[PDB]
Amino acid sequence: TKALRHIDARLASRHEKSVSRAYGGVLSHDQVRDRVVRAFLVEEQRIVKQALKEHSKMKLSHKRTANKKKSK
Amino acid sequence: HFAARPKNFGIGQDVPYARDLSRFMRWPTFVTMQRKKRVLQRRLKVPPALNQFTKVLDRASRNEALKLIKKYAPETRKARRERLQKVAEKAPLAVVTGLQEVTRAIEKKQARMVVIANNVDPVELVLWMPNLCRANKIPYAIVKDMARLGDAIGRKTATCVALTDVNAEDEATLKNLIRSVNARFLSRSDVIRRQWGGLQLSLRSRAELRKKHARNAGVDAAAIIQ
Amino acid sequence: RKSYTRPQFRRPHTYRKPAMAKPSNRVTVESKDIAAFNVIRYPLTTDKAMKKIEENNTLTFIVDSRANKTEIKKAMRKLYQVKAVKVNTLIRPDGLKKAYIRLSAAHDALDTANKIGL
Amino acid sequence: GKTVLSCRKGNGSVYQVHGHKRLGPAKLRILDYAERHGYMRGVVKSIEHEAGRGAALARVEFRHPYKFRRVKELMVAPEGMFTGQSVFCGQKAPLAIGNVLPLGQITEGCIVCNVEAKPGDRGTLARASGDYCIIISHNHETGRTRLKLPSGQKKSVPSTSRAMIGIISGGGRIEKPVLKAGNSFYRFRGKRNCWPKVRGVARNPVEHPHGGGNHQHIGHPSTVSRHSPPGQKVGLIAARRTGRIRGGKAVKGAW
RNA sequence: CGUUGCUUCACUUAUCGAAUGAAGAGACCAAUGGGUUGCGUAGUCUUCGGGCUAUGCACCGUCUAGGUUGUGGGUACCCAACCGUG
RNA sequence: AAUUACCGAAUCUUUGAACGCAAACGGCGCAUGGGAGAAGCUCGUGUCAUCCCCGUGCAUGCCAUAUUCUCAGUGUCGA
RNA sequence: UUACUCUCGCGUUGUUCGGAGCGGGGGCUCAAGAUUGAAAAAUGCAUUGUGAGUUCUGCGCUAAAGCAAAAACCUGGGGU
RNA sequence: CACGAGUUGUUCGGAAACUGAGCACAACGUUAUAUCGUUUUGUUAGGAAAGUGAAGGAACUGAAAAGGGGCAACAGAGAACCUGGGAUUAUAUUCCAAAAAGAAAUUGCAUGUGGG
Ligand SMILES: [K+]
Ligand SMILES: [K+]
Ligand SMILES: [K+]
Ligand SMILES: [K+]
Ligand SMILES: [K+]
Ligand SMILES: [Mg+2]
Ligand SMILES: [Mg+2]
Ligand SMILES: [Mg+2]
Ligand SMILES: [Mg+2]
Ligand SMILES: [Mg+2]
Ligand SMILES: [Mg+2]
Ligand SMILES: [Mg+2]
Ligand SMILES: [Mg+2]
Ligand SMILES: [Mg+2]
Ligand SMILES: [Mg+2]
Ligand SMILES: [Mg+2]
Ligand SMILES: [Mg+2]
Ligand SMILES: [Mg+2]
Ligand SMILES: [Mg+2]
Ligand SMILES: [Mg+2]
Ligand SMILES: [Mg+2]
Ligand code: NA
Repeated sequence: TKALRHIDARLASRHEKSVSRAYGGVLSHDQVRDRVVRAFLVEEQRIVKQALKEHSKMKLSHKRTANKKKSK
Repeated sequence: HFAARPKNFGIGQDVPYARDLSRFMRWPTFVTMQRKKRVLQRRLKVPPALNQFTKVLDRASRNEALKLIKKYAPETRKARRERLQKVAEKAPLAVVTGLQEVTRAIEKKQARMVVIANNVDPVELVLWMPNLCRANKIPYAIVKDMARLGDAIGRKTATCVALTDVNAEDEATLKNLIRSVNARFLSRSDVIRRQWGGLQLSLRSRAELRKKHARNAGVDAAAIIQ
Repeated sequence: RKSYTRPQFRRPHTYRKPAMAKPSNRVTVESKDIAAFNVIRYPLTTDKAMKKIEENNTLTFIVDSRANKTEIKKAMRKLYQVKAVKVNTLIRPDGLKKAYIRLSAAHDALDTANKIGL
Repeated sequence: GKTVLSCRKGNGSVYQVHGHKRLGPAKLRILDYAERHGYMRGVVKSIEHEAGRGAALARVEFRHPYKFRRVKELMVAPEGMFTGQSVFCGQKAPLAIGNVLPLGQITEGCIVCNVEAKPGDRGTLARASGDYCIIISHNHETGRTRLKLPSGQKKSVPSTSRAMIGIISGGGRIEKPVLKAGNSFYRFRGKRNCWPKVRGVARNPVEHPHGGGNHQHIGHPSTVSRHSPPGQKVGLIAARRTGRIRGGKAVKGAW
């Protein structure tokens, strides 16, 4: 990205103030990589935790029915 | 390919929809004051003279009385002009309207029934009329809204209406109405003159008191002998 | 009842009838053809003014001090049937406004000066 | 006579706060529904210095609870807070340095700062650098909490009031001698027009009760009544005692 | 029996302090409540139309999270009751 | 009558209570009615974008009014 | 990239830097200059090489003192 | 002292059009008396101060968005132009006329050409 003053920035082409990569002209290449990795890994941990909670509840209710059928 | 995409609306989580904020917004001053006035009037202790206007007549009797008044409503300007022109080339029997004329009718003991609105402001205009009617032994009723009386007689509002004479086609209706009115108002004079009003707690205070009584229950059982 | 979604009450939007045009309060008679005579007052004949006529095809006038360059161009066309390509103005130290008016090449300033009477 | 300087300062004029460089008031979050029932999580973005204040300030970013935007808060930073740290505020927040919790949820014997005297006041006690308050006890029947203040006094506050865990950053400031008049000049430049100080006995009788005389001396006792009018209440105001303190020092203030 | 002086305990509507862009109060978990915009019992009055004082039964008046009981695409409930209180 | 005297018809620049907004600025607006227009369009005419010029209305408060104008209120009713 | 194995290496006048990636090979980009030409000889008057000075710029950014704000403009995230 | 003359801008400075230390119109309150007080710590006033984007069949009609209207810097922010002249008695980055001595930059609105 070039360093342009007020009038120069307005009349210049869009290439000179940006980059084809995502968040171009706002974030550097290493900051983009950090956000991409963070988005995937944090979301994945939520999925693992979410499925763990449901199964623990799921296996708990099955035992109740099994205990119910055993008694009756 | 269509699927459901539910939104989580817990603390944090997704941005919620726009919920109703009527009960917590800042209203205009006159709105706030006209609500607080009713609250204060309920909370304070009301003397019998003011309290008597809170207890009103039954809906069916009110409807019958308004029907009779509308039947005997006074003439309009066009009707009066036409009648005057016809006689040129006395007004028919009607009700008595207007504070001065109604008061004169009551004082001269010409009225057979009196109807008084319960929401006149300032209230000093009609605060004494039930007492005057009781002293003269004249049947009277206190009904809801001066707007209904005004609509019955043909105007915007009306403070009081007096019935003095009625045809034979409605004499029996008038007698039944007099009986009902006397049952509600004139027979209960002692209770009306002795009964106070007000002293009403709010719903929140009532619920708080109930829960406090429920919580502090049975803690003194051990002090009872045997 | 109605539902409100903002924490404070604002004035509702109501119908507004537009205002009507009244009869004009000024009734003096004004003429359109007279206006150009007010803009241009009279020419100058000083030594500096005369040199510009021969060497720059330019005329010099005293004009209304509240007039602008655009109006002066139009008045010149309406009064003398010439086209002005450039107008420069200044306000003199005595309070009057002076204008150097350069004519187009199609016209001759000297010929126009003779018609005026310089 | 003429008006005394202490009374003249009450008009304002050239004796007001120099606040052009300041960043704004420092306060906690607004006590809202999320704070009363759950918790909110924010991120510390920067730690900065403000002219006239000895403690560091922190900028903390939260999400708006009702709209799509970000909210920035300026708070007094406890010691140890760092950029990128997560801050939890609310009823269900865990017990850690930097979090904001209701006083009823904090274990007895804990060290706190930025304490609300009244619920929703957004922090009024224990804010100067290096200061803190100590939790003494709870009363569940009355719903109140007892605190020991930096001055040594003890105060009872509603248990709904909030507090931040830790101590205020920047402690140890007053241990370094100043050594120069210019350093005091720069110190008070950021605060106000109150330095240097001229002694009362060095003035003339027209301006001060202590002025005048062929020697520099006060001719009457310097302890004055609580009922003295303005312009007469100078010196040691309503002093219970004077002189060097022997033995332990009592706790200052009213009963 | 009455009235009036001080007081201590409970309350909230005057008033005071604070905060907020007046941004989510309280209840539904039920009376020492309210209702003619209801039904009985016992007294006690009545201008005979019906009231008042105690006392019972209805109506206002209901909901709920959670807890207890070889790769791809899917299934794994309902109980009803207590605890809890959005 | 470039005489005088008096008076009924007229003109009356920028301001000022000054009142569209401001002001050591002959400055800047909204609505409406006009004017001029060497571009472009069209058959020396007509028409006209951007720019320019002129007239009128537009402060705050209060009173009356609306062939009966448009609305708000967990104020009081009613269906 | 066994670069710091047993005195590790690169670098400034200068107060230091490296497995959170030094040094070497090859590259991408920014800032300040240099060079070739159009302007431009048609103008002006009647030549291209070194030392000294010079705050534009670069060397990225005392303190209990830590160094204004906004209009205007630029880019992106979503959506069309 | 007398008479007669002289100051030329799309780009230079200001305004149109920024904000600062600050001021105080409206609003509210006070005073026998407004010629008094509050009025930037995001900000007036017990406080109903938003007047048009799209639309929808060519002018209408109304959704959205909390916190009234201004002023205060000719050294702060902002700002599209340069040289030559034999061009004055006195002005010039303001004057020069078809070989403009000439070479540029920029704003508004329209007409082709190309692409979509
Ligand atoms: K009311
Ligand atoms: K000083
Ligand atoms: K002395
Ligand atoms: K002395
Ligand atoms: K209503
Ligand atoms: Mg000029
Ligand atoms: Mg201040
Ligand atoms: Mg002396
Ligand atoms: Mg003295
Ligand atoms: Mg001495
Ligand atoms: Mg003394
Ligand atoms: Mg004006
Ligand atoms: Mg090494
Ligand atoms: Mg002289
Ligand atoms: Mg002279
Ligand atoms: Mg203030
Ligand atoms: Mg300011
Ligand atoms: Mg303001
Ligand atoms: Mg400047
Ligand atoms: Mg300029
Ligand atoms: Mg000179
Ligand atoms: Na500041």
